[PDB]
This record gives sequence, structure tokens and C-alpha cells, in this order.
Amino acid sequence: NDALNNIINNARDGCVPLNIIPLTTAAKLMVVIPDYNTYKNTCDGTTFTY
Amino acid sequence: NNELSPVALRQMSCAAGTTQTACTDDNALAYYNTTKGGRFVLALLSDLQDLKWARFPKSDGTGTIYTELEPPCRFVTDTPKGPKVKYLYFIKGLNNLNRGMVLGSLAATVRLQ
Amino acid sequence: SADAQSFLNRVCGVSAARLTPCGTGTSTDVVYRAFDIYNDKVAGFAKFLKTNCCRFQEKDEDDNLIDSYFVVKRHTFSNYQHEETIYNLLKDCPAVAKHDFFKFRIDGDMVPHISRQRLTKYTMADLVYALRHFDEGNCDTLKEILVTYNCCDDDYFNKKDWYDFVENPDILRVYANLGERVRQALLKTVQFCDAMRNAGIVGVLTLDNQDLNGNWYDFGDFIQTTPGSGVPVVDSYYSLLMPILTLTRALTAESHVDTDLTKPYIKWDLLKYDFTEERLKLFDRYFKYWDQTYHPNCVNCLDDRCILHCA
Ligand SMILES: Nc1nc2c(ncn2[C@@H]2O[C@H](COP(=O)(O)OP(=O)(O)OP(=O)(O)O)[C@@H](O)[C@H]2O)c(=O)[nH]1
Ligand SMILES: [Zn+2]
Repeated sequence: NDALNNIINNARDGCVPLNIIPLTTAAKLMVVIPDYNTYKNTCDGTTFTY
Repeated sequence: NNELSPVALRQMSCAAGTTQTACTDDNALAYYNTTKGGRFVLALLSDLQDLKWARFPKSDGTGTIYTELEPPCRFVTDTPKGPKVKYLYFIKGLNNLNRGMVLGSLAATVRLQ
Repeated sequence: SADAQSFLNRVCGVSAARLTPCGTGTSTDVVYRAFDIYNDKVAGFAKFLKTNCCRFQEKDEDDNLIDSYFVVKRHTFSNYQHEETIYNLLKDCPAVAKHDFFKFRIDGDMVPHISRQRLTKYTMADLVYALRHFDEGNCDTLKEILVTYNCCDDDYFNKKDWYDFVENPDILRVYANLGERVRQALLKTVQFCDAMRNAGIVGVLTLDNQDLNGNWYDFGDFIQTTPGSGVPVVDSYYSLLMPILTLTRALTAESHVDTDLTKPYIKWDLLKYDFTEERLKLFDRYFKYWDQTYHPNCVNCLDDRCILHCA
């Protein structure tokens, strides 16, 4: 209830799209990888950016 | 060719004003069209210089609509009379094809300037 | 003797005019093309057979043919004066092809010709007809159009099911290469409508009077009115062209910074959801003379027909 409040107050009338709430306030991320070629382009190493 | 209304149309008669009930007897060469479902006028011509309103009578007589007009345009005509000036109007909301129809017929059947 | 080699250098203008005849002498050329007709006894959108035209392709420095034609048409003397007057009124628009009126004798009499310069081989109805009446048994026009504009190469069609949408979904990427041409054609159409309104000319716009570069011609069915009171009729044009606007994705350039396909994308904030003004700006930019009220939000519509129209 702090990140959600922080992004709610920035809205000009209190309404925000639902598709950007997990994108900016979630704490955990889950990735499903088909094969190794896709793996080495998305989550290579120990830290990645998304 | 895609052309603009070969078979033409017929007629122009009746009235006009500027503030609702200002239409007294007849102040408009209200032009054209008697459609197949009933008389539906297209173009308005005015020997006067400023009108915002008209009242065309039809069928029942009790049903005669107080039409809202639009800002006018002006031109001079090549009539045998000589110097003759009107101020053109169309009934508001008239789509482009209808104005093209009446303008083409007026320009190609009768002479203007 | 003379004639062919004198008509050639008379059609040859004053700019560079490296011309070559399209298998003719002084006679006309016959082709099979698509038109949009309405003349009180016939109507429709079909493929008729053109009859009165002589075409000269243009060369360049290394003597290899290019996509430029000088398509002269032969018609009536009254039509000569009418078209000359309308063109003289409309010649300053940058969206109007360059006309050239001259007179030349084929016999003891003198007949008039009208020559148009630097057109393409196909028009925009040819493209619309090819895409809206698809038949894999014979689609030569579509293949020619695709290969002459660097959308693909001639060996792309050696594949089978190259046209299918479920198999080979790469045909979408192949088709999406004409969107910029379509967008430039739309902009030139808006320019032409503005010029017609300012000059006081009344006429109806069809797809077969515009080539694939956007230029306009054929003012044979227009009339004249007082300046500032012109009115173009653009119903059939937009209505028939509409299904092609999404197949080729013509509005892709509108997601870039300056409507330029070489700059990065626009970065909207994630909290914006209205976009009610961008829709109006797009409508005013690409559909200015479409005369029917447009509601960005379908909650203000009057009935189901208006809902369909605005959706
Ligand atoms: N762009 C282009 N069109 C061509 C060519 N050859 C034939 N055409 C066809 O020929 C037409 C050339 O224009 P016009 O014949 O002036 O058009 P139109 O609408 O038939 O003319 P009017 O009968 O005078 O109203 C186009 O509609 C094309 O369909 C060509 O080399 N280039
Ligand atoms: Zn609506």
C-alpha cells in the first residue's frame, strides 16, 4: 500500500489502467523459457533488466 | 466516368425569415427535389441579403418545418435581366453529394457568373 | 515516314524526354484495367478494356527502362478546351500531374492531343481490385506491383502457399511494405481536395484517376463554380480503399517521434488512457472531407448505424 498509493496519487483523477499495476508495483517476477536460445537472450547471468 | 447526377431534378417556390416566425409570405427561391417518399427541398436562394430562417409548406400544411440555415455565399448571375444578385444558402446538414448535385445542375442548365 | 518519329519528338517535351514507344506507331494502345463507373446506364467496379491511349516508356543514362510513362489520350475538341481551362485553374497544386496540350495532324485534318507526363504503370484501383478479388490461379498484376516496388523478389513466388495467411505468415510483412505509399497517396488526396475547394471546382473523386505516386489527373467530368465554394465528393474513394488500410498497415509511421520511419518510438506515460484528442487529430489529418460526424467515444452515438460507423 505504499507503491500503489504512490502511483495512484500521480493520476489526474484517480483512475489508472489495470495492466500497469503489476508492471510497476509487483515484488516478484516469473519467467517461462521455451529453450536455451531464448534463455540466453532474456535472463542470462544473475541479474537482468526488464 | 463516375458522374454527378445525369437525370436532373425539378422546382423552386415558397418562403423565409430571420427569427423563427419571421417568414411572412415568400422570400426564397427555395430550390429542388420532390423525392419518391415526399417533397424534400435541397437548395435555397435569396434575392435578399441576410436570412437565417425559412418555412417550407408541404402535404399536411400543419407540418411545415422551421429550417435552420447556414452562413451564406454570394455570386452574380448571367441572366437575360442583367445585374441580378442573390445570396446562396443550403439547408444545414446537407451532405456533399446533394450540394454537388444542385450546384452542377444550376451551373450546367442555367447560366451563372 | 515522319509521323512516328515526329509524334515521338512532339510528345517528347522540354525536360529530358528519353522515350521509347510501347510497340505502336501513331495508333492507340489497348489494355485491360479496372475502373469505377457511373454514367446513368452502367455502374459498378469492374475491369473494362481501355482503347484510346498511346504510351511511351522513359529511359535514363544507362539506357535501361524505368517506371515512368507518357500516356497521351485522344478525345473531343470541346473536351480539349474544358480540360485545358480546368487544368489552368488547377495547375499550381503540387499533387496534380503535369499536363501538356498540343495539336498534331494525322491526315489533312488536325486533331488535338492531351499528354500526361511521368505516370506509373498501374493506378490505385488496380491495386484495390487486385487485393479485393484475389485468385491464386491468375494474379499477375499483384505480383508485378509487389516486385516493382521492392516488397519482395521474383523468386519469392517460387514457394507454394506464399499467399496463405495460416501457412507462411510472412506475407503480412511482405504486404506491410506499401503502407508508406498509401499514406503519401492519402496526404496528396487531402491536398487535392483543398485545392479544389479553394479554386471553386465541383467533381467526384475516383480511384482510377490517381496513380501509385499520388498524382491526380482526368478533369473531364468536373464543372466550375465561384471561387471558395468548391465541393469534392469522396464517398466511393474512401469506402472502397478502407479495407486496404489495415492489410498494409499504412499508419505505422504515426508511432514514431516526428512521423518519420527513421526515428525512435514515442514514449507515452503508462498512466495515460484517454487519447481522445489524438483520434480527432488523425481524423482531421487523413479524413478531412469525409462529411459525417465522428464520435471518438461511442457513448454519444445516435443509433446502431452510427455506432458501427464510428467503431
Ligand atoms: N497510371 C496509368 N494508368 C493507365 C496507363 N495506361 C492505361 N491506364 C488506364 O488509363 C486511364 C488513364 O486515365 P484516363 O483515361 O484519362 O482516365 P479516364 O477516367 O478514363 O478518363 P475520361 O474518360 O476522359 O474521364 C487510367 O484510368 C488507367 O486505368 C498507365 O500507363 N498508367
Ligand atoms: Zn457515432
